[PDB]
Amino acid sequence: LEEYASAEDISRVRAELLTCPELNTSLAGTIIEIDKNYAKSILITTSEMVADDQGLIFDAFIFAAANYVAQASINKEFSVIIGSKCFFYAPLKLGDVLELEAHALFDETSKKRDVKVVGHVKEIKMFEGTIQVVSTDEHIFK
Amino acid sequence: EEYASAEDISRVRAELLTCPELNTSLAGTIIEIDKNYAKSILITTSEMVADDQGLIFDAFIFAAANYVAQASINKEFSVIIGSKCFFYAPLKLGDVLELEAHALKKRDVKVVGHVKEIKMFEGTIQVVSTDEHIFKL
Repeated sequence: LEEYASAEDISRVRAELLTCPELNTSLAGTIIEIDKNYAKSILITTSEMVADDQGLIFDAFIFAAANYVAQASINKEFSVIIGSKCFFYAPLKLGDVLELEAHALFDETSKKRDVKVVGHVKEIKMFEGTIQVVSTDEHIFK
Repeated sequence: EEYASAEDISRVRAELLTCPELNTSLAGTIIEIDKNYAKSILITTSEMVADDQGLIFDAFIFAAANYVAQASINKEFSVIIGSKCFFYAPLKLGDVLELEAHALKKRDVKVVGHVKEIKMFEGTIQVVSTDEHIFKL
């Protein structure tokens, strides 16, 4: 249900995204826009993320989406997250689509970056968090 | 599954109230519970990789921590409302994470994760429970 971004927008990011190339976008969402220090994503909730038989969505999936769009806002090939501070104002319901925006605090020196992430369902702010992303010039395991 | 026997109080599912429907293959499996306490294991799988080098997306560690935190309270209707996490090192495909959670309606839960002897994750998660499903307020 991408009535939230054009097919163009979406293939345009794919061609630009260096981070998490292999991530399962069905669980963490899809990146829908990116720019310097900035990224926008959407998470469509699915029955694979429920906590119960009432449609309640396990909160970690919201975090996963935030984790993904935070890294997309920096867009480095080799990065990880090292810390986070999140608020979950209300849980998602199966059928909801979450809209995330991420803004990286300006810093063209350090490899350690703070990213502010915010999540909405329609007009309601559901989630707010800061995520610390660090990057390296080579892959971490090497 | 050598971290806990098939029955070996792995028949914790008999006692488990929280997250009855959660995908255990993505959030791990609870292997021990008690008042204000829970222990779980996360076996990393190809389904959680961020790249083709075996790097594990960090949120799956959070998912595990999220689950075990809630299992430490073990209420039928609960949700998490806030967290503060540190990820000291990323996991690699093939590692198994061992998590332990200690609870200090709103509760703060200390979660710690190890791979072998090395502490990889630490975090505080706030769990809130209700007499009724949140969706009914």
